[PDB]
Amino acid sequence: GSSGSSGFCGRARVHTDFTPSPYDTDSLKLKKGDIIDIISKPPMGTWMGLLNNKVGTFKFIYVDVLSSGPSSG
Repeated sequence: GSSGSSGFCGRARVHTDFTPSPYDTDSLKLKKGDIIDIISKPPMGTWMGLLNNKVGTFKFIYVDVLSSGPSSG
């Protein structure tokens, strides 16, 4: 179970379904409608997120960064 506090940069949804090779374990399995908890995000390069007890590398073009925004109702 979750301890209580969440430690993740942000959250991104998968809009595209991608499947890595049967030899590449680094690449995560992206499926339409899957949340990925981002751990770290460098200034230039790929991002790192955890999915199904597995953290790898994924592109942003495959996901859609969800930014709540400054103002809200």
